[PDB]
Amino acid sequence: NATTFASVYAWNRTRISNCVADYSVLYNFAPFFAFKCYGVSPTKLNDL
Amino acid sequence: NKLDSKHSGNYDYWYRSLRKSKLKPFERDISTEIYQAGNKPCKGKGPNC
Ligand SMILES: *[C@@H]1O[C@H](CO)[C@@H](O)[C@H](O)[C@H]1NC(C)=O
Ligand SMILES: *[C@@H]1O[C@H](CO)[C@@H](O)[C@H](O)[C@H]1NC(C)=O
Repeated sequence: NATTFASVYAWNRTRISNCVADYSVLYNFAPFFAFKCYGVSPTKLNDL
Repeated sequence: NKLDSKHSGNYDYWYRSLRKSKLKPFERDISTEIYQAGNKPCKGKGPNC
């Protein structure tokens, strides 16, 4: 929900650790059109 | 590669990635029904579908 997004050539990098990742909120977003996962099952993110 | 590669891209072949449960051995699934995420009903392309 960041107001400003960085450019493609200057993509911002953030590190997330030592917390619980809630993917239900990620699924709850409506304007999401393209969602591709490689190597893992998208529905198993809450378990892995 | 020299039999099943097209310069524009081979979209004739597909794989299934979204389904409620894993397949038991030697089971064939051919349905193209949309996938539902969570409990919200799905009627077409969009969120959770
Ligand atoms: C951008 O990354 C920096 C660290 O490089 C971080 O402090 C900041 O919160 C990030 N901003 C966004 C909007 O993700
Ligand atoms: C056979 O069909 C039933 C009813 O649709 C379904 O529940 C089951 O998973 C199918 N089994 C296999 C091995 O395809």
